[PDB]
Amino acid sequence: FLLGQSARDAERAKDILCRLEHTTLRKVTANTAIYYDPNPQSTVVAEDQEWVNVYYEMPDFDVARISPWLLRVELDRKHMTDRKLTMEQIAEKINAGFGDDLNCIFNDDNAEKLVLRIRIMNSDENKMQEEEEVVDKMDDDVFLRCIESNMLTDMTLQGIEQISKVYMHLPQTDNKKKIIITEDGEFKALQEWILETDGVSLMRVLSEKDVDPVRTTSNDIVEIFTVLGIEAVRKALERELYHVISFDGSYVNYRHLALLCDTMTCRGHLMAITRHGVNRQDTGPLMKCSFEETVDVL
Amino acid sequence: RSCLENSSRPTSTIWVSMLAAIGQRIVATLPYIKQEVPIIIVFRALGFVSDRDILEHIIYDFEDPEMMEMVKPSLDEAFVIQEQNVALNFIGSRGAKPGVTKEKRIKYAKEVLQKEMLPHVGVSDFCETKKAYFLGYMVHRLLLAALGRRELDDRDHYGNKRLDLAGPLLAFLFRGMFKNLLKEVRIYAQKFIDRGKDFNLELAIKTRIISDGLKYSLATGNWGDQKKAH
Amino acid sequence: LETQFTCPFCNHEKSCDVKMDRARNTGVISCTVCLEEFQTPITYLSEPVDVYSDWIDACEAANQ
Amino acid sequence: EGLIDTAVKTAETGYIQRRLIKSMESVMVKYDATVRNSINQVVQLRYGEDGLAGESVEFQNLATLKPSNKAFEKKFRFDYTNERALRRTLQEDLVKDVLSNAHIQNELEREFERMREDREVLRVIFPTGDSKVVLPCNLLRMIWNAQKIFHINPRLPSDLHPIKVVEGVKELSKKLVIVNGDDPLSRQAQENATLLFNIHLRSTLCSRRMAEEFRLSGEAFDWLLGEIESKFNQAIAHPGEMVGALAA
Amino acid sequence: DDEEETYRLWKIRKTIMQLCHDRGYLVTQDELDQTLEEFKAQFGDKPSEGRPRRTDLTVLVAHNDDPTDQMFVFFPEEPKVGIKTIKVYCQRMQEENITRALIVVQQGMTPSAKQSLVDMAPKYILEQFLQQELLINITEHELVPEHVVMTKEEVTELLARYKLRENQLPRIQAGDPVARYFGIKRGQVVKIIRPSETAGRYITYRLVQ
Amino acid sequence: QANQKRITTPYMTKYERARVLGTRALQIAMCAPVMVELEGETDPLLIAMKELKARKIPIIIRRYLPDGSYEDWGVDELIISD
Amino acid sequence: AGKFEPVQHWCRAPRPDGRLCERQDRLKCPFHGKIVPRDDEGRPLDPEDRAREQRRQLQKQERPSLTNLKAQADTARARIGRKVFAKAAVRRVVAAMNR
RNA sequence: AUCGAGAGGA
Ligand SMILES: [Zn+2]
Ligand SMILES: [Zn+2]
Repeated sequence: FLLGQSARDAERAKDILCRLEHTTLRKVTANTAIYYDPNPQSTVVAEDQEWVNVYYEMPDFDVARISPWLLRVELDRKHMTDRKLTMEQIAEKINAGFGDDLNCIFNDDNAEKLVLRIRIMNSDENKMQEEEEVVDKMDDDVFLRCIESNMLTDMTLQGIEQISKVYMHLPQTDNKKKIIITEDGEFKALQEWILETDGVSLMRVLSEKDVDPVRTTSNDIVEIFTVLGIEAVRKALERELYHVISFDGSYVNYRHLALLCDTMTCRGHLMAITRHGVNRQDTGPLMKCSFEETVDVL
Repeated sequence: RSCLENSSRPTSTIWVSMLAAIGQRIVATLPYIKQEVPIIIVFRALGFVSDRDILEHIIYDFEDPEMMEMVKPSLDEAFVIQEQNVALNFIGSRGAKPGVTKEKRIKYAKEVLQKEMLPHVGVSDFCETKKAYFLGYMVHRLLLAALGRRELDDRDHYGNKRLDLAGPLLAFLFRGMFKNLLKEVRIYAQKFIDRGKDFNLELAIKTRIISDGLKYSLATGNWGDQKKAH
Repeated sequence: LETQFTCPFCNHEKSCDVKMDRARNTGVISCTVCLEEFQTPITYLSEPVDVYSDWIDACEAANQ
Repeated sequence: EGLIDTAVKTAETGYIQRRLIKSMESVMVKYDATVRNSINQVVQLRYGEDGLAGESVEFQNLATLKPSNKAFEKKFRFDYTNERALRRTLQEDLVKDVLSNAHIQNELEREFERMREDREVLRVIFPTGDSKVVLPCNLLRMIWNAQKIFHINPRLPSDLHPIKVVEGVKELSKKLVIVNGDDPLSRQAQENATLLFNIHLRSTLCSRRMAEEFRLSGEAFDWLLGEIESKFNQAIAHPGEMVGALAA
Repeated sequence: DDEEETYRLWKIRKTIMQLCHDRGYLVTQDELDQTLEEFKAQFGDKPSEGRPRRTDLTVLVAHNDDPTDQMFVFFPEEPKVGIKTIKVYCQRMQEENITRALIVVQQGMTPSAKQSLVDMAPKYILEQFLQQELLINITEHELVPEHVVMTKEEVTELLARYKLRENQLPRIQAGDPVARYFGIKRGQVVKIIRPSETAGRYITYRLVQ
Repeated sequence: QANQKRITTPYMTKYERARVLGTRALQIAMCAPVMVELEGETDPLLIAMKELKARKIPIIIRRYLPDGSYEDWGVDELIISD
Repeated sequence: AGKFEPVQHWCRAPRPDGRLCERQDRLKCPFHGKIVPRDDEGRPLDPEDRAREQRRQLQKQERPSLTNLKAQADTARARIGRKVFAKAAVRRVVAAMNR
């Protein structure tokens, strides 16, 4: 659930949606290529000399440290703009993840193609340590293929790693609408944006800047128990069982659900309706043997 | 699930699988060999030594670079083995008993590749071209599946199934019973030839084996050896 | 696969162990009873049984 | 697909049924009215949270939850100042008493203030404003029964003094006991165990609705109080009830 | 970036003041409701510039019932706090004669520091919180009912009223998020007040284990 | 436990009624004296129900409490709800 | 839910050449930091923001024995390798690849 | 009589 104007303006709800949903570089990359591009002054890719020269015709980094192997990634406009993501941020994330060991340069947004250029920067001392130039693993092109495989899937640009998808909608049903008491004292239902997720990360989401921390909740009871504790999971377990039982319009008297949820929670931890719960109580061995594990219990 | 056209042996199953720089490597689960073999080693053991000659069995149009990129990790993996004798040794090191001499390991590998791998394609010598083409077709089918160009097979589709009727069901029993009868005829006669004298075969043939094997299995419906009823 | 082998010289069963020195692309098989040792080049495909087979082959090659 | 589901669903559901019974089979209402397991640990201090059996309760509506502040005041605040409305609702000696006796007027005002406080408590318990609740004694049907047993003419003024309503409902609340004892723990737990029923009782059986809407006579109200007491006591859970096996 | 860190520090401070107030330490209304721009005014807007330093954020509060019962809140600068930093806080607590402190850590705490919190526990009670678990006050969440720590006298009255042993009460783990919030130790009891759809209100009691 | 403050409910439970009627019927079938006038009714369980409604059954119910104490209540002390 | 490419503005701080910059960066310029409105000679259009930016430019302008076996462990390619070949990294990668 | 298997009922 969202606070403030982000609960009414769809664009702000979408902004929070982008702040939650996990986006890796693969979700925003159209293609990748590896080139032998040994002189940035005369790039073997023709379509980009006009910007590449502008980076090298200034002193901030030294072509003598440049590895001749180029990693070239092409992004696509729709996935970038659906996320309000910029190549300045992508480069910042790259340099945050790899430091100064990896050099990245990128083009103007005026282009019909979004491109950034990556290569290993060899700021070593030029020792004659020439036995394969490294003591065992790889040459630079195979290494750069490994760097690509890593960057595509293990570099996070936005969101929370476990939140695989987010949906936003207006709730048609009053059980998800915000209810207020008016100054006249009537109940009123407000239709406000909510986000539903695939995947769970309750503690991170509660701490987001416009998330309503009072109402936001998981359906995973072990997450509730970890973040909010035993009385929270006592209330959530009742809610979830009620939802399952009442989905078809059936009704069960509250005291039965209450007694099951209390049985599941009176020991201070989530006790499963399974041998791993029931047969770990202080109940005597003859009671345990009537359920499961009969001979091992005895 | 390969079966020879005449049921001289039961079916033998070959699996060619694609494993879940990192790349998609293809391996073969051959029968009587303890470990999965890189397919390119299986092709070299069948005597196709150069990478081009191998890919000519797997990729029928070379102007299709998406398949080439997908076989390439397997050409990389096997590049350390480059001669047929090294490949047959590699295969024979596995499955064969560790101590046997090089000639016996090579011979074991050739025996598996002739008689146990794809027996429906042939069990003769000089069948290696037929076997290389069918194993190449198996890899090609796997590539088409991995590229999404051909749909995965349905185990429910009744074209992929067969109904064993009374005849085949009885033939399954009678093979094993006739084998047990020949076994007992050898066991009976050997303790006469060990005693230097000819034997009456009318006494060697214990006709109870067939008569009671078929009777028992039809009586109980346990379709197998009575000793193995569970 | 089996990773312990009968020594070709001293006939003790499960007396030979293989050390796969991957970093130097070399494999050493050593018998604990007689301390006969053999070294062979190994690949990443190579396994203890390939080293043992190389040793048995080198022994039969020396008998010629 | 329906034949498959009919054959396949049954093992999983029956296993769930077994595991539930085996988890709860010894959970019982004790003679102290706590709910405890075989190791005698407290699971609930009162069954449900209210001490009542499930078979003796029914759906009712909380009349004070949903109304606006103006409609709440209009329906529930007794107007002791409009002489003609009293004259149409109460007999003459009652109108004379209600118009003049400042003590009675103060009792009626703090009756309304107790309803206002109860309304604010309900607004916290039911923040989604669903008035539908499950409670033991069906007050409206008992009032309709009193109306028919005593031949109440709705079109005549009643002999029932509104102060007898205020006092009678105060005295009835003291007889509907779920937690016994004079100590402040018992007294608080008693107040909690019966809070929602007492809110429903006070709002249904208030002096203004008894005057304007239900028009009960004194003998019919005296009958209604005894009916409510008897039906509440019959709703309390019996010690020895195997409530765990029942819940499973 | 500094606009994010200053917001985090402000939220964490607000939660810590709420926690201290709920534990019964004397906390002013002004610091309990301090706004983000007032935090920026008092402490600064560029913690990367060292303005504030997280050493500036330190809190000291005294109990409402005894002005000599005092508690620190420490916000270590290093992300993963080791035994050297615990020893520094132990020294400061020894010289100021303060027995309770909360240590709020950014990424975690070393095994040696964790054990050092156990091994001094009778004389100096040190508690660990991650900053992440202080970015929201969990007691404001709608699933969490009101928790009230009981006095020893009230527990004696409870056990005498219902004629029961402590081991017959339902339990709460000392590591429960709300038990950690209130700082309750083994053998304390927490009263829980929750609304009920059938009684109206229900109170339950949990023994800390 | 002191008898001057019994705290269990003054109503007879459904389980108490069931077992009291069974026990008393078995006593009447074993020729225990009957505490009521009989309109010629001969069924031990009907006689037991007459004695129950008359409040004449000579049986004490010992209600055990969870703490191991008990209260003794006579069947004539309890309110019979059926 | 909408999208557009409004990038009509330019980074207009000076190059080392003294020519003004012409790069259409959105919000951060690698050579110049956070973008701000600037005049026809690249001076910020803010008497205070041009002071904070000048102080940030000042902060940027202000900022025997045998072969030790650790000396091979600090090279850039080993630093990248320890990340990219980490067992957890390769597992998280192949976990995303299998999905 | 036991054990196992198979076919059925709700
Ligand atoms: Zn040896
Ligand atoms: Zn610029």
